Amino acid sequence: TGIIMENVTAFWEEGFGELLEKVSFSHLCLVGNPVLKNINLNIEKGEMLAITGSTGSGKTSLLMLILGELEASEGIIKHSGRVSFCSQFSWIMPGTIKENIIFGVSYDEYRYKSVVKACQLQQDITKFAEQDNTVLGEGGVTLSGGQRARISLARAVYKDADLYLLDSPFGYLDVFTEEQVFESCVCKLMANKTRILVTSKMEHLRKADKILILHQGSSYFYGTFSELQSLRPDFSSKLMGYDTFDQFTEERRSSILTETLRRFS
Ligand SMILES: Nc1ncnc2c1ncn2[C@@H]1O[C@H](COP(=O)(O)OP(=O)(O)NP(=O)(O)O)[C@@H](O)[C@H]1O
Ligand SMILES: [Mg+2]
Repeated sequence: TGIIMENVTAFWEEGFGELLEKVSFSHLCLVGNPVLKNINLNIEKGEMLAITGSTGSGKTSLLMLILGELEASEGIIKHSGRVSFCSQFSWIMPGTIKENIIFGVSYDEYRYKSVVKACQLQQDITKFAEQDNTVLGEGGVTLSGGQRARISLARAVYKDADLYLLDSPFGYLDVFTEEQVFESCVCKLMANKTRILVTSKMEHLRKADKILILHQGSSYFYGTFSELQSLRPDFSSKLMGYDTFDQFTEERRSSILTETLRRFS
């Protein structure tokens, strides 16, 4: 499916804050304040939307909007079909690595092996005596953050859906593995799946079909990467003006983005 939002505004409603947490709110609800205002986007079947912004700009909230956990108080949103969501929090259920990737869905060999390879999990499971039959306890607590995120990503990607929402999978230290995953999974394997990737890496905007930048629940820019360079030259020159920005930590990339957005409103 494709996805369209026309002039969407979404207000803080009671309970939304806890849901964001479970991944003062009552004041935000009493004062009737938007979490997202005048959002517009039009994404074709098979296209990739890259979403970035300052920290706390509404990136996750926009996903919740697509999931229907947040109501569109004004404006129009259209998409059809199953959506698959990979959250910032990487949840792990009791069971093997395989059982986690396949959770609640039926096993298919070609599909599984293909997902496992593209999410770069082979490098991980090969370190284990029982490979992907290795048993994890909930939280998969002795794994690395990147290992948990790749399992969590594989699970969401293995879901058969029309639209994939990937909230910040690529935020950890093993930064070269992340580059392979983005190339192999998001760009190749899912090349023809409609997908939305929340991200603080510039390569992802550069390879994206559409770009949405958020600041203060507002749309700072929407368009192509070419239009971002010409229509937002201050932002672009500053961020493309590092040599290896994407290999900074997620905290640094995010705070640079925040400062640059604060600067050039
Ligand atoms: N744990 C929290 N405590 C207080 N306010 C929160 C919390 N989580 C979310 N919010 C509110 O959520 C609004 C939008 O949050 P959110 O949609 O999670 O933005 P975000 O861009 O995904 N944040 P981040 O992933 O850290 O860069 C913020 O500006 C906050 O007002
Ligand atoms: Mg978020």
